[PDB]
Amino acid sequence: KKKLSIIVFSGTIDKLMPVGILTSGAAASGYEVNLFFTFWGLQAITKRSLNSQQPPQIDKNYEQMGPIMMQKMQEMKYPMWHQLVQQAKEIGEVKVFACSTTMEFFGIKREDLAEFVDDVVGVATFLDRAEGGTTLFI
Amino acid sequence: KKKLSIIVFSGTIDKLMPVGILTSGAAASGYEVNLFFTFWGLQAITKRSLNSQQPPQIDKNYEQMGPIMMQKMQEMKYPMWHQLVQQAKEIGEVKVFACSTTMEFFGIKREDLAEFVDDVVGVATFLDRAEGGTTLFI
Amino acid sequence: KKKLSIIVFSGTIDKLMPVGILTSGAAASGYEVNLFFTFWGLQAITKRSLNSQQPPQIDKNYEQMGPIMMQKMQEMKYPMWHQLVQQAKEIGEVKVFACSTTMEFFGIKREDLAEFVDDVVGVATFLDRAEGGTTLFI
Ligand SMILES: [Cl-]
Repeated sequence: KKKLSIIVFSGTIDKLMPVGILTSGAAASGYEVNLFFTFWGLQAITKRSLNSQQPPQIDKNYEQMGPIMMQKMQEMKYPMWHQLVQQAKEIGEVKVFACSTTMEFFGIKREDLAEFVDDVVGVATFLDRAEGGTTLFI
Repeated sequence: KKKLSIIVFSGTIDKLMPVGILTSGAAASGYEVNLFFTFWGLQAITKRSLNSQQPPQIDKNYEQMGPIMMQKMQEMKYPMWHQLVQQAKEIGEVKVFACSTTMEFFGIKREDLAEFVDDVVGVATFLDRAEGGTTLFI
Repeated sequence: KKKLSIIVFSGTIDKLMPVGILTSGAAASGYEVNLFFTFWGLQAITKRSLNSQQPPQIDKNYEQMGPIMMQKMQEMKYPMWHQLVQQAKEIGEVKVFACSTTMEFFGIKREDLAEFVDDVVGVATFLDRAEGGTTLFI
């Protein structure tokens, strides 16, 4: 069985969209997908971040291009990255993991995380799950 | 035959150079190389971007170090990233793909893309092509 | 024979920490680990950069969150990324490589590199070592 594992390190919207798109497409294709949220990505899956009214953060390197993208996505009614992940779970085999080390660094507790997080694990556990499939660091 | 596949997400010069160097080095070593330009990387392979007279953009995180690099490369007459890719295509087995989803988000049409793009494809296509080789997200 | 290879392109502290954490965890789990420092990551392993008194650089995209992280790490007495890598070498099979191309671009000589660098090699040499294992670009 085909497998895709992604270490979701980044927390800007322009990087979270690819995560959602890859996850959704891979799940639809019948892949096993493993997501490992760490550092800024882990911050992005906290309930506080997900419910924030503040406008999503685009990478400062491409600020000038931000509105074009945001405007064209809302125009297409394109789902948000987290909705893509949750829908993928319903359609295929998708597991969402939170990095335990980052949680200590940012003082994040399990209860602070989105309901769709399946487990809190360390690095080695993710390496073992990623073994043999395609693996990306985003 | 060894294979390298790269998702070229970034569009800053400091990230596009590695793409060129990896492609060139791998192709010369006998690797099959697949490049998938998406988001900012897709912007970078539009004819408009390639022909722009505006100075390449370094990652804002390393601005202070930008000139040192730019100066030392023009001093060595080091080829531009896209020249390295095109030369790699002539030397080895290199395929350049453009992401169809990003093209919709940024209103880019096939005619707007550089001639060296072989095809416009979606995510699953690139997963399929990458399967079994080394795969990187840049 | 489980193996992890990482192309360490980035030079900000928030990206170097994951490199140390991945290396340390992988080595402790019995993985062979290969690190290839290139571009800004290569700069980060020069003796000058390692001995610098200047405060580590966080990604400008997450400046606001920098102090929280630094403060919580020094509070836990969390080792620095390079200490995690050197400790991993002592514990397991970890090899550190420097990118020969970027060394020309930045005018870095072998003597300028940290003693823990095992060899200076080109990109195809490192791809050959990475083949068959999990490979990441950070
Ligand atoms: Cl990667």
